[PDB]
Amino acid sequence: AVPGFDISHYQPSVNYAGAYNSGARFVIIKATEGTTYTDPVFSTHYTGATKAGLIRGGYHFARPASSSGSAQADFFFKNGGGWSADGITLPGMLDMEYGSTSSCHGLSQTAMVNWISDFVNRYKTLSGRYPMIYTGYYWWVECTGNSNKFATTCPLVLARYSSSVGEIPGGWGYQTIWQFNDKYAYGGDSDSFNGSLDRLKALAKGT
Repeated sequence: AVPGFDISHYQPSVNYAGAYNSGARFVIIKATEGTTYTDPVFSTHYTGATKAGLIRGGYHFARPASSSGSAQADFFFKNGGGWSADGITLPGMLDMEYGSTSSCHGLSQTAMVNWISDFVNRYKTLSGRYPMIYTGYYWWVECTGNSNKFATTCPLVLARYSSSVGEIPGGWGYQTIWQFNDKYAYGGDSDSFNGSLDRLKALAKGT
């Protein structure tokens, strides 16, 4: 496994080099939310991560009631979700979260799958590759009907704050990344990539 973490403007200051020296090899950084919000610390975190030798990518906090998935993929891509095969860039991550007022943001399971499809496919044409999908197990089960539509295309980032990853939703074989606590020492959440640093480098390169 390879250690990493994820951060946002909730961590205004991060010791990127200390994280690397402690064993972190990647970081996932909030870029955008909905149609209108850019995380003000994105560029600070992305620059610091780069110079410290962390592999890094951005994430988009989905707000499916606010706009189409296509519109949010365009916004993400333009504001930190870009990807190239430079060797140090993760595919962008689509962050599916419980809603402000209801778990599934007022969408039916089929509407939610359609909304994610539009995000995922728009991101693919813009970047060249499918995004990662972040979810918890019960969120995916209730909000998508435990959809398997993305299981062969989008790497799974599975959140479960336990000693074990637990059941894998959606017909994915396995999670690519496990978010296993919300208490990373340098700030933000703790992540673990499933496999070795060479396998992680291959994920970033898109080989």
